[PDB]
Amino acid sequence: MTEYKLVVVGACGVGKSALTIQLIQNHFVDEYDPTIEDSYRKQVVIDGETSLLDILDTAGQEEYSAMRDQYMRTGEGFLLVFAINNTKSFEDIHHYREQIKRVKDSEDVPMVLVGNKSDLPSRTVDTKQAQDLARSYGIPFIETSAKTRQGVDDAFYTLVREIRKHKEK
Ligand SMILES: *CCC(=O)N1CCN(c2ncnc3c(F)c(-c4c(O)cccc4F)c(Cl)cc23)CC1
Ligand SMILES: Nc1nc2c(ncn2[C@@H]2O[C@H](COP(=O)(O)OP(=O)(O)O)[C@@H](O)[C@H]2O)c(=O)[nH]1
Ligand SMILES: [Ca+2]
Ligand SMILES: [Ca+2]
Ligand SMILES: [Ca+2]
Ligand SMILES: [Ca+2]
Repeated sequence: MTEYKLVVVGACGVGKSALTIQLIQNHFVDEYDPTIEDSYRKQVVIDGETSLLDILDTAGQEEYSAMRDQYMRTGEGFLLVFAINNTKSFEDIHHYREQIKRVKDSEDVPMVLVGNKSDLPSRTVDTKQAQDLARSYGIPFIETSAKTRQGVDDAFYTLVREIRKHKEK
């Protein structure tokens, strides 16, 4: 009854593919081709309404392309993924947000900030610092583990709720 294009972004190694493959195939990948980009589909009921999700798992290279702009423009909501043990990945979030804003030609784009790898003890990004970032962006923040599945469905489903909220703006 409604289709949603979701796009998963963030630095290399943060767990984009792991999170996506957990959601879709219900297993954790220890190693997955670091540059392949593909889309996945899945149907989910969220708040009583059937959602047909088309999920783009981004990767590729550190480069601009008009082709990438074109697929990114199709996205209706974005997961901004960092790893909680990788401060550089957190620092990179700003860039991803900016580039989304660019291609969507909009400051108000449905997004969720995702702190992945929450199962690891060696955290270098505080929950508070993320929460404050997400506050400044006006978006939710969810901590996930693709390894244990903690928060995986929540991250994706919260993004759909964000998209729904926006489509009524
Ligand atoms: C390990 C491979 C990997 O996961 N990645 C490769 C580097 N990526 C990446 N690097 C820099 N900038 C990126 C970027 F700006 C976008 C982006 C564009 O170009 C337009 C609109 C919205 C965007 F997020 C993307 Cl998709 C990837 C970028 C990805 C991570
Ligand atoms: N411990 C832990 N490792 C993870 C988690 N998510 C991803 N990884 C690992 O981190 C590495 C990169 O994951 P991947 O999904 O390929 O990252 P991507 O480059 O963002 O697509 C892999 O070794 C994964 O097994 C997580 O939640 N916990
Ligand atoms: Ca990947
Ligand atoms: Ca404009
Ligand atoms: Ca601005
Ligand atoms: Ca908002």
